[PDB]
Amino acid sequence: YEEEDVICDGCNGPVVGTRYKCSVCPDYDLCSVCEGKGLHRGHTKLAF
Ligand SMILES: [Zn+2]
Ligand SMILES: [Zn+2]
Repeated sequence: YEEEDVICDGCNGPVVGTRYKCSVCPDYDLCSVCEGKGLHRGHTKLAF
């Protein structure tokens, strides 16, 4: 089967917990840690 997963564009691990997906960049995601460290902070993100 094809497993769908979201990998953080900062630590390159999978996103567990909150997912911070950029609203501007296509297909860019950060985990809660990388988000806290201020990566990609110049773009609005979707925190679901
Ligand atoms: Zn991360
Ligand atoms: Zn972006």
